[PDB]
Amino acid sequence: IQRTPKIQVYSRHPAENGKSNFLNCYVSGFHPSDIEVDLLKNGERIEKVEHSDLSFSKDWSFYLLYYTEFTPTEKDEYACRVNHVTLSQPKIVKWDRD
Amino acid sequence: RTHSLRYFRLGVSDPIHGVPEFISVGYVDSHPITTYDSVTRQKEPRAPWMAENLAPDHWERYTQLLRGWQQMFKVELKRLQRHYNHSGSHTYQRMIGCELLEDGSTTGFLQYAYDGQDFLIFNKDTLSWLAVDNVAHTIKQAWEANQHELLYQKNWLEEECIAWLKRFLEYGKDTLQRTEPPLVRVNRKETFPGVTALFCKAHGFYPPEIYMTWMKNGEEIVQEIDYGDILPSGDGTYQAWASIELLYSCHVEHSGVHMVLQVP
Ligand SMILES: *[C@@H](C)/C=N/c1c(NC[C@H](O)[C@H](O)[C@H](O)CO)[nH]c(=O)[nH]c1=O
Repeated sequence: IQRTPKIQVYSRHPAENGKSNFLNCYVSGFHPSDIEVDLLKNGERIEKVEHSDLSFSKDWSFYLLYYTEFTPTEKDEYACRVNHVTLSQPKIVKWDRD
Repeated sequence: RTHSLRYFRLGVSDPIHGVPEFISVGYVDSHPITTYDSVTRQKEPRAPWMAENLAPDHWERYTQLLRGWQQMFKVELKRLQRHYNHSGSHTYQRMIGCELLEDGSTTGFLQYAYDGQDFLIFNKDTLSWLAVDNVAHTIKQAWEANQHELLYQKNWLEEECIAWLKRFLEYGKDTLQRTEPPLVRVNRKETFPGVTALFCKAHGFYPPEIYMTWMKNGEEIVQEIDYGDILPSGDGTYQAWASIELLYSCHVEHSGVHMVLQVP
């Protein structure tokens, strides 16, 4: 039995257009461990992205945190793109901007 | 405050490239402390207060142990796959650890999983292994025949593990034992016509353990409360929320402090 990743996209602080913030993509509850994650700004991969090492949960699934520094604008759209064996093609999850 | 020490092992057969055959990492509470894998073949710190407090001799000695544990894990996965007549890539996992509770009592656990599911569970109080199926029962019989190993693992869980944890807690005390209180607000909004949603949102808190609930007229709710996961904000602190529909009040407890936000 395989478990597809839960994907949650949110800002570090309550978002406000114009003020420096951080964008998080928390990817969790998946199994097996192999996984691919990118942050996207207007459909294109962001390159200066931090991430934690693969992490282990008590229920044997895994989790990861990807983040990047950003300044939210009304115009720009951010997302988190994820691939995993349970997925036919990469899943793109839009940030809902609070 | 309650704390815990645990180590995981992860074994993958026939892995894709980029995926190590074997990984082992340690945690104190939610914080990574150690890591080893079949590519580095080295045990390394994952917290600065581990690196500063354990001499090179520690990393050397446990690197050798891990290299040994890596090979055992490979063989055990192969034997399991054979038992299940499985081919292709499968996973094998171990978790061992202990908790030092607030009241001072303790907890210990040791479990194995196959393809991400419970396989064998150790009971240190009976010195027995609980098996989920006939394959695990086969493995159990072998392990339960070795009385000394069972005694040894009971001792490690109850004495050694707890001693390691206390040791690590002191090393990382500036981190592990700090308190950062939640910033909490209630948000109100009409969504669907007629409906009013009430979100109680907390962020900026450490440790991640937080209690949030909604109440009406000073007593327990009965309607459906929705809970946000407790999520890492990336700076060492966490965030979370709870919502209901619609005098209401949000109640938050964190590290010995209770907070009430009355919805006017
Ligand atoms: C550095 C101390 C890494 N330790 C480590 C351990 N350590 C706990 C324990 O000695 C070990 O699990 C024995 O097998 C218990 O009988 N365990 C682990 O799985 N990974 C580690 O990196």
